[PDB]
Amino acid sequence: YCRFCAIGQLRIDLIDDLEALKRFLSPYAKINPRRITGNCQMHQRHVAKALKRARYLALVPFVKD
Amino acid sequence: ITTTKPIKAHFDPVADLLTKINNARKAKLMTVTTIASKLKIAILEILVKEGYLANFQVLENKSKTKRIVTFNLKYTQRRIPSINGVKQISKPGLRIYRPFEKLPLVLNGLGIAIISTSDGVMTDKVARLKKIGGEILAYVW
Amino acid sequence: SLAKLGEMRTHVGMVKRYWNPKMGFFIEPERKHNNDHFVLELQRQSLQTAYNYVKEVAQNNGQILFVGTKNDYVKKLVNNIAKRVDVAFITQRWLGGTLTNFKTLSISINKLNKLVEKQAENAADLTKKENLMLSREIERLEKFFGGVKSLKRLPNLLIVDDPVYEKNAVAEANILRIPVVALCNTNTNPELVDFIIPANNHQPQSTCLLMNLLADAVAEAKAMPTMFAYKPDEEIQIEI
Amino acid sequence: QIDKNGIIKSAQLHDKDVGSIQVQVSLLTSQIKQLTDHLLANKKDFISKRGLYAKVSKRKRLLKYLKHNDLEAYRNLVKTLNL
Amino acid sequence: MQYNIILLVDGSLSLEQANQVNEKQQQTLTNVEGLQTEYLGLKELAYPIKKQLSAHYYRWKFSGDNQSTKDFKRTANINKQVLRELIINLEREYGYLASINPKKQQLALQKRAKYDEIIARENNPENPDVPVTSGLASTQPRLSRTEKAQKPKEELWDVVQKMGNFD
Amino acid sequence: EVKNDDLELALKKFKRVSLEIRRLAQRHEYHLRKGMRLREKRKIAQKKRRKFR
RNA sequence: GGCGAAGGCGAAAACUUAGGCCAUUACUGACGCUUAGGCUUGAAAGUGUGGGGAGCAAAUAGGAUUAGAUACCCUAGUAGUCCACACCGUAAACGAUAGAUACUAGCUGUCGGGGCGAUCCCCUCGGUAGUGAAGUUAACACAUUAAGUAUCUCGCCUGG
Repeated sequence: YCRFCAIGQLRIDLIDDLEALKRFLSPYAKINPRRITGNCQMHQRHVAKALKRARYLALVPFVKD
Repeated sequence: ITTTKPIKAHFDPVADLLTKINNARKAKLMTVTTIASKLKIAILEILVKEGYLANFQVLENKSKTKRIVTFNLKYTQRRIPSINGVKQISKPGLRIYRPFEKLPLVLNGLGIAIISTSDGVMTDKVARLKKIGGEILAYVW
Repeated sequence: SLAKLGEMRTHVGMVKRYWNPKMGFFIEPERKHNNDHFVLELQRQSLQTAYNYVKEVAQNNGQILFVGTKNDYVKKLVNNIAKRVDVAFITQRWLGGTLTNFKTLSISINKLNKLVEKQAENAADLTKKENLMLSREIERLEKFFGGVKSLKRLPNLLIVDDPVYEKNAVAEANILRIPVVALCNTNTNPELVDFIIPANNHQPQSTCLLMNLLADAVAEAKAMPTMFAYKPDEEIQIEI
Repeated sequence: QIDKNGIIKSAQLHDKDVGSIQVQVSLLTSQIKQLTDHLLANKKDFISKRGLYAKVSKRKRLLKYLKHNDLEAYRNLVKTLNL
Repeated sequence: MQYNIILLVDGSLSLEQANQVNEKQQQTLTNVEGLQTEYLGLKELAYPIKKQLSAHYYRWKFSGDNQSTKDFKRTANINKQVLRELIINLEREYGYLASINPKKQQLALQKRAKYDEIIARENNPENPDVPVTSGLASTQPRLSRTEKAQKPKEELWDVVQKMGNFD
Repeated sequence: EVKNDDLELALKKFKRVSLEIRRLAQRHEYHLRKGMRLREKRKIAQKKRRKFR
């Protein structure tokens, strides 16, 4: 099942989506592309910015997981 | 009629006029619609007089809020268009004025060459009869 | 009857939106749900006109070719027609040099007749494997030239399962500029037939309808039997 | 910041115009003021001076228009500030 | 442009110390200091920032144009107790339109209907139904009226017809 | 990356994550230009998109 | 996939900022494009100043092949990478397709925008593409994102 642009709230930056990010990014430190979760240009860019900001938040480690 | 969509040009009716005309020429379109001007109405009326045209209507929104002309391309029962070549001779950047002594036919005589001499667009043979010359607008055959 | 609504049935579903828009000239706005429809007034008027045209054409003792090589349906239809008629027919789709020339067909059909005589004669003259080989090769010859053995002049009229499908048939038919009737869908262009009759072929219901109507239009030319030309009642059958 | 619509509505010399030649050239001038304190705040952004040239050429063309087509529509102009 | 300080305190220490550090940080505003405490709870930090694996997240609303963003960022990078000093803003590029605002309930109706307890499941995630009720077609309103129509004949082109009667 | 699964097949699961780490880090071990970096990355991406999917 | 003039742009935060996408009945009213003039950037190499240089590497030193290695191969290192400064001006700066320009089959899309519902399948306009009609090409093929076809301007060539 597609994950964003399929249940997407159109606003994915930091709003209580920590568990989703920990499931969107598997514990093996990889951001999912549009090729699996199916997120659109909008959703994918916002998820990318949010996840790299969480990396710059230590919520998700840069290189560890 | 109801169009509910604008029609655009470059800066003058000649551009989009001939754009759509040649679009019908190559892509084989049944009907065309472009913006309205004196030249188009006059040429459509004169080809009606010479017997060369399908249905054609001038459309206005109120008086100038949109002025357009629509016209079908006339084909036959076997879908052969009556026009066997249409090309403008005068262009906005290329305007040619010829006296009545210099008004030829199309190829040999195959079409009608329309000249605006001194009061409007009218045909070559009677232009020389009236011995008044002017703009040879285009070649249609 | 002819041009009556009782014939046509189950005209739903086409290919998946892979087509050219020329059909839009002669067919109502296509349905975007992959299921393009063909309003039946145009189909019935075209059926009437085509029926009369090919009936007049075949009344002149012209030769007809009943070739349809679809998966199984039009093949079985033309085979049933063939076992019903004396006019030539081909079970399969040919390969080249059929309507663009007769020299290529000449040697093939002459050796077809020669091998027919051989199989009527050769039962102990050769070896067992060679005899089985001759049997299989005469089967191969007959599957492509089952009707060529019954004509010398090329057919003056023909039908096709789908003009796009038999590319060779339409190609060598269009080498010269000749009339033809066929079944056409939303996918193809109207230049593949000189009098278009657009409808469905994906459901077999419409396919057999149009094919039997076309066959029976020329059926009553040489005082020959008919199953669907003027019957007000129709039979619902599936892909055979 | 941008000061586009505020300066348009403030300087609407006609009854209601947000895209008249007057208000459009005022828009362009206000925007070049904003882009000038850009290039003061961001010097290496030369795209801003490129757009500055673009808009000033457009407005001078628009002013030549405002002079030649409507003979006195450029008389009430108080823009295209100090040179 | 209004901004939002996401402020942190050293590890999981006492909340009173967290509030004291929060007030100390909030004493350094330039414009009007109208702000409120929004305790976002204790959230972890997978890797150390200033030797704290977790931090008490606080939210603060303040108003400026560009005054107290870089200053707060730098002075909290220097600040030992503040691990992260996030500056958020209402600049958040997504639709604020009235054709997504009721649909926000529909967004809830996504999750509300992503699960459905029944003997025979009647719902599927992203199942095409075509419930489309209205549309715009992005069309520009314009009418017209015919002015003068001469030679109004458009020839009724016959059906596809070539090389007809055999005779 | 947690690999605490079993006492005998941990390395088998370690193989795939190591392969992913390699394929994301197979370009930082040599000198090269930006053009060939983008070329190889995008070409491999659109080649995997066409064959495996 | 988007944006940006090509030049290019991706750990984040923020700063200012513009272009832009749809719908604007509308806001005006022929300002519409144009290049010689005039106005800016133009990668990187490289030039120079100061720091700074974790790192490696033009030239170079040595080891290897070699007929030799200015080669492939390796250990160092100079500028070379960085920061700011200015210069630098050529590029596969390649639509190998000038700008804008006006519409032109289908087709699967894909993204953004506007009306819709649960995101979705829906219509539309623009951004991202070609299979291919017509048209145009020496052929591939451009082809709805023209090399189709109207309008203007300009630069670029007449075989080596």
